[PDB]
Amino acid sequence: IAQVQVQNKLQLAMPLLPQEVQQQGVSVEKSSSSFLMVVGVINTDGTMTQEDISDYVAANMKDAISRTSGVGDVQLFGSQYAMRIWMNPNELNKFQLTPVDVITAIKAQNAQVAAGQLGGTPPVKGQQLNASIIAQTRLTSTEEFGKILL
Amino acid sequence: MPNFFIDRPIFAWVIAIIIMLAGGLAILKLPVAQYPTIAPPAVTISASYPGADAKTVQDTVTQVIEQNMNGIDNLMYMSSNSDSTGTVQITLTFESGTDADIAQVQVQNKLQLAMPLLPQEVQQQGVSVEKSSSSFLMVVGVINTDGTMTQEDISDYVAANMKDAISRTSGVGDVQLFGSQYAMRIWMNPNELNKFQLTPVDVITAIKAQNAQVAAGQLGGTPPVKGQQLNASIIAQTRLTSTEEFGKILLKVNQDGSRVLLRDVAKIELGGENYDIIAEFNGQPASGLGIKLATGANALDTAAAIRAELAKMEPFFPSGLKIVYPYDTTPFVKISIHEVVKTLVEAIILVFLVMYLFLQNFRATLIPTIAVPVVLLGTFAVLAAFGFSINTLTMFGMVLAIGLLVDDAIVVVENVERVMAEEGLPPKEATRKSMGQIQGALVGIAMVLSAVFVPMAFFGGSTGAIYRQFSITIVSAMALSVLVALILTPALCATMLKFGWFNRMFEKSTHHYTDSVGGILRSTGRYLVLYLIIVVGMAYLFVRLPSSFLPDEDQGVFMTMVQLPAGATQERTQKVLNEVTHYYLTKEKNNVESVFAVNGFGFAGRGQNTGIAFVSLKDWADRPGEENKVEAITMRATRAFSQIKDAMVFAFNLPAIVELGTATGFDFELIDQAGLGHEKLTQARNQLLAEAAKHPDMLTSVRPNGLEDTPQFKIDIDQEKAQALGVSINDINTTLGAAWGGSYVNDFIDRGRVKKVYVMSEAKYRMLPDDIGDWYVRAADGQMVPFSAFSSSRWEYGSPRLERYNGLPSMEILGQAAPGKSTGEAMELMEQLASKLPTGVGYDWTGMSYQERLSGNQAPSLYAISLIVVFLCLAALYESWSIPFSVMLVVPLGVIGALLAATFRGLTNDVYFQVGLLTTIGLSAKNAILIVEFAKDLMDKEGKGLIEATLDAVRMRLRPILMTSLAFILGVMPLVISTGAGSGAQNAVGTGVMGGMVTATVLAIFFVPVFFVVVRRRFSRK
Amino acid sequence: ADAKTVQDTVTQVIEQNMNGIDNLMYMSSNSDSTGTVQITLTFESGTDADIAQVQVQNKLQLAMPLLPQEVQQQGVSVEKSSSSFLMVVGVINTDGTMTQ
Amino acid sequence: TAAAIRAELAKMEPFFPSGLKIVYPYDTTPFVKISIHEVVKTLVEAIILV
Amino acid sequence: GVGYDWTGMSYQERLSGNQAPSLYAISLIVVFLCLAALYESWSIPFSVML
Repeated sequence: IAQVQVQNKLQLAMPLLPQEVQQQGVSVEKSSSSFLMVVGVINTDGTMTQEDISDYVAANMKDAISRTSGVGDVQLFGSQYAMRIWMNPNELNKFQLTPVDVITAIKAQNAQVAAGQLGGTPPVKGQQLNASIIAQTRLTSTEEFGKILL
Repeated sequence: MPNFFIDRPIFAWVIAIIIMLAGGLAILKLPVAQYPTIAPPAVTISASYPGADAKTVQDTVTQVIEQNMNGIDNLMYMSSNSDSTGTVQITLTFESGTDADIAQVQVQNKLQLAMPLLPQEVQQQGVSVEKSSSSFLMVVGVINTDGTMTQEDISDYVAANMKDAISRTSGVGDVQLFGSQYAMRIWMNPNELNKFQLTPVDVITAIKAQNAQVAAGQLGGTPPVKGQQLNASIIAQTRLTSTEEFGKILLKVNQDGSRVLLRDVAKIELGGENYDIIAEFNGQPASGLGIKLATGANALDTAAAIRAELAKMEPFFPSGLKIVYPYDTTPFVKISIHEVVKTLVEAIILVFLVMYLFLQNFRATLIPTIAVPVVLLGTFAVLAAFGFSINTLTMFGMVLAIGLLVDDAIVVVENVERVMAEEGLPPKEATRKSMGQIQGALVGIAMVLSAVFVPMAFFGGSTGAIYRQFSITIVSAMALSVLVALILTPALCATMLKFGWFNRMFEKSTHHYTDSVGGILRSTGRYLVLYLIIVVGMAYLFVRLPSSFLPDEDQGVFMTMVQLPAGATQERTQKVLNEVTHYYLTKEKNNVESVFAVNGFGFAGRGQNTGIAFVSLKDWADRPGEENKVEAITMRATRAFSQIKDAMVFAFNLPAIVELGTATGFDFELIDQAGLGHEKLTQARNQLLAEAAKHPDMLTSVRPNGLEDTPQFKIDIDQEKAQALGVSINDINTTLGAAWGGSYVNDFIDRGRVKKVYVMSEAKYRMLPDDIGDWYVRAADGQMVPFSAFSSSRWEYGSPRLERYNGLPSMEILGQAAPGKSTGEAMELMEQLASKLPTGVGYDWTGMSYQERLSGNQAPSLYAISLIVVFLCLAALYESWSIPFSVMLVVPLGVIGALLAATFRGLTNDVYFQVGLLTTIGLSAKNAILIVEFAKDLMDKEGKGLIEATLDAVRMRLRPILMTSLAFILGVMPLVISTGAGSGAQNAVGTGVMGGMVTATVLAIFFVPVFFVVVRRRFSRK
Repeated sequence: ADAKTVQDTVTQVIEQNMNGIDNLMYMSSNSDSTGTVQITLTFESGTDADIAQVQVQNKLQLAMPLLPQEVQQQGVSVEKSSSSFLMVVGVINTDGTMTQ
Repeated sequence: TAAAIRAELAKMEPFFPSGLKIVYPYDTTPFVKISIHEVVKTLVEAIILV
Repeated sequence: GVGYDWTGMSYQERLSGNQAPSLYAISLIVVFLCLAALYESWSIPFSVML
């Protein structure tokens, strides 16, 4: 219940926190402050990095334990991956370009759009043939982000 | 206690009175519903992204809402659908006992905080978190009978006058609706609108200004100055309330004062929100309203109560609109509760008619009739004392126990006339002496029967709950009996006691029979060798008999399963529903009440593709033939339908507990577990599937419970091209969406209700790919560009339904046992088959085959502990690690016969038969308690002989057995075993008992005396 | 929002969902000319106010999305309400060094 | 709980990459097990000393 | 068309009153039964009750 009440009140503020903060994900937990245990993940093969494991572990093992009943909190000792657009300000300048530009770019070239379908839900006369119209797809590799048209 | 109670008498009654009062008083505080709450509790999150498609909905909504379901307590597993109508559904099934009222909070609260990461368009529609529990108290259906209202209009009336009316009605725990609510439709046209150089954006972002509503201020109000006379509230802009006000929307004006109204590019009019589910009731426009229970309410009370509120409002409907009931889970409960309560009334007369035909009174036989209805009314209070409800399960939980309730009554009042006759005292003084032979052995059948019952009520979950439903009812009745037979029946029959031809006509058969025992006991271990051949039969009778949950039953309705091929259309499916409608009406007009046909719903998925036919029948009365019932009509229809083209049309009868673990089948989940793709995961599944049909000796019907990949049309906006032209990705993407997907603009107030406004291209200019070019967007400079300038278009293979088990893309494949083998075997092969699949693919077990796993083999382990409590309990009743071993060997004598309903009918090993299998081991041991008690009573007290007592025990016993056994094999005889309708379990409840209660007696009489001697002569040595 | 265009547009929508909730005894709301809604659900004596609060928030949620944007991005609080103040600690300042 | 984390991970292991081990740096569970299994070990052996 | 109902204090008050001639009833019935019980007579209550 306490968790509930904390959260009803939080929820009233929610509309006031900067978009940037919501965007992250305001969390609300009911846990002990003590670590109950620490789960270590190594690479013997030397076949991966740390940079690689933080990510493996996150995309692959963190959600499970996170949803395990009784685990009121999980800390990841590291981080998951993200697409990283490590800007350079010279270049950005060379070609008359702010970071603003890069974002507004990354925004429209990296999207998922709903484009209805063919046998239109409320149809005509009488038609066979019905399939989804599929438009833009979110890029999925350093490779395509790289090809963004600036 | 009874001897220092026989006297009190007056007292008792009181007690009685009370018990009987409290019991009756509870019969009122009691809930009634077909079945009681037995599915693990679970919450579905549902969401919509208008005109989406799987991949989108899945990568844009579902994975979000999952990487968030965390910090929530008691999650068993979570499942997820992301189809291609733009709908996500996520269900989290919870641990068995978790309060569901707080499971839902925690979910929907950890959701509340993922929201901001959801697409602006989903956050509108609103994501829903309710309790998944499709146990439906009934589904009305408002139809109009004179083509004057449509699907959508009828929807509107229902949503505007009756929905709330019902929603606030004495019980109704949830009121869901079978249609829309009359959303404001505005159906653009590229042409009507290219001739102006307008996109849908100009339409969109211009409904938002015209149909808004802004704040203003008060006059005096907030801090004024001086003295002021007036304060009032300023009313600014406020929302349009008609299709006319929407027609007049200045979308633009060219140089000459041009009247470019919304009217002119589009087309306004009231219509549905959604438009791709078609409800029809016997060929007519339908739009019903489904309703759930209440939690602690009455299925009959509110059932009746709903019809009242409908009755009240029926003078209001204009153009003749009937209010039909193609599903009510009430007449089924009622003439199943009117039955059962008959079994009581009757099995009572059975103990009047027997008893009389044995003692021949009208004072002693009346005691039992007055004694039992007291034990019953009274258990109804202990039920209600544990929350329990009167329900199909708890109901039979007593009927299956009337045998044990009666036999206590008879046994007491019998052993008084086998004292006050056999050289005996008056009334009072006889009962007093008899409550010394039974006294101990009753408060000893009690503990014994507390075992072989309680160790039930302790099983897994989903099913384990159904069991408890019996246990608590029985063990409640059973123990409430012993209690009532130590206090009331002694003090009753000691204050009321002193057909014809009989007597000696029996008294020469007690002598004939007892000489089958003694005089034939010369060899001794003569018959024990036959008994090993009854055990060694039973142990073969088990393994053969098939397993089951709950005898599938005729309930008032059943369903047809239309399923058109890949790209098929709602229209194309209607015809296929039209045939079904016809066949069911025209060619079965004397069983079929109505077919409620809904196209757009279905089994494995939703879609323009499939539908489902809900068919309700005539009153089982008017369905007289045995083939006029359901198992037969489906027999027909099912096959009667495999005479249609591409349109797999099935038809099956619902399982008894509608919202529960169906087949004895398995539920298998193939999960991902590396960056393996859809495509990869498919190949993997397609292997397993293939590799599984190779073993029909072990699995039959391995199958995907999911849609297969279908084709799709990939519009593909060339960026550079658009950059070069004056046209922005934003205006592009909308316009495709807008036209084709439809979009939800703002709201407006039709008739004092808030109702949505949708905006979307007319059906004409949005059907075939060749239309894609129809549409233009205005670039930077102000010139319409056709999509072909900045698109390509290139047919490809997608997936209309994407699946996920516990946060990883799954693929649910469900298959059946095997004609011969056991579910546990099917599962276990299915696992070896899983085990040789391309690395990075895993399997998990869900649904039924999830409980089946966790719990599973337990029945032969809990009873391992009943038996140990029974022996340990029993031994103390006597005084030996030996004498009780004589009472237990009775067990099989009930099994066999009961187990011999593999023959005397064609049936299966199920919940019912098993509870019956307990009531039968119940009388059987309780008889062996009394017999072995006498053989120890007069052998201990009157000093009697090694085998003198054994003769004189069964001597004084043979009739008490015979009295009750005949009451029962006739009390269990009626519609119970050989029934018409509203039945099924009826046959199951009894057939177990009936024969098997035969062998429990007509075989335990020659046998248990033998049992008392095969111990003692072995225990004590020489 | 002005009462008629307040209630019915928000009040209805919430009110409309407040069905199911165990031991509901009597609901009663009122729109406002300021645009302010107060639905009150008072449950049977006995009744676990905390578990009562919880359902009144488990239903309210199904109403939420159907509510205006401004109404949403603002309030909507469900709280274990009473009616009568117990106390009124007032506060004045001696020596007109302070104001209303 | 730590039964179930250790149980979850279990069903997770089969599908890792090449040289990926779960190691156990820190954990309060075992002591608490070893702890009571010593107080109860005493419970026995001291009935052995009666 | 216009109906009514009590609320707050009223609804509580009303309820109190309607209950009473269902309260006195049971209470009596309980006493009566309690005498017959541990005073042995199906007749002395009949007379105490008077």
